[PDB]
Amino acid sequence: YFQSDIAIVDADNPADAIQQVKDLRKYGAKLIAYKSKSSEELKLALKAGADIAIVDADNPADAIQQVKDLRKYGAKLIAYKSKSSEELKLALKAGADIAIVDADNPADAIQQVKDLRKYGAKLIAYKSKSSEELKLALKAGADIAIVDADNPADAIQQVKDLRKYGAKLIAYKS
Repeated sequence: YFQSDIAIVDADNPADAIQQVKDLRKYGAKLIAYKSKSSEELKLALKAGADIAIVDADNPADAIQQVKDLRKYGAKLIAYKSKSSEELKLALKAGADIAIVDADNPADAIQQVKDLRKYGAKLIAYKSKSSEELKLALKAGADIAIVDADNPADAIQQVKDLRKYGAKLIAYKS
C-alpha cells in the first residue's frame, strides 16, 4: 500500500466498503479503487473517500447506464472491466476514464491493449500474477499494472519488479 499507487477493494457490502475505505485512507493507501456491480454502492464508496469507481456490469446496456450515473454524480475516475475490447470501447464512449483488460489469454489480452491504444484509450489497466506479462502489457501501451499474486511475498516482489522496469501506476488488490 506504500509501494503501490492504487489500492483496490472488493468488500462484499456497503458498510464493509465505507469501513475498508476508512481503514486504507487513514493508515496507508493513496488512490483507492472500489469495484461493485451496483452504481449506488459505487456512489457510497466515492462519498466514503474512494477515488476510482470500477463498474463491474456484465452487459453493455447496464455498463453504459452505470458509467453515465457515475458521470452525472460527479465521479472523477470511472473504470470498466471486460473481456471484450468492443465493450471496453463502449464504456470509453460513455465517458469511462480507465479500460481494464481481462482476457483469459495472454496473446488475446495483449492484442486488446494494442487495439485500445490504437483506438486512443487514455488509461488502460491490465491484471496478472505474471510480472513478465505485466511488462509486455506496459510495452503494448497499458498505463496501470494490476498485481494479482497468490500470496503477499509474490505480490511484494511483483511491485518491486515493475517499479524497476519503470511502471508509473501499480495497483494491488487486497
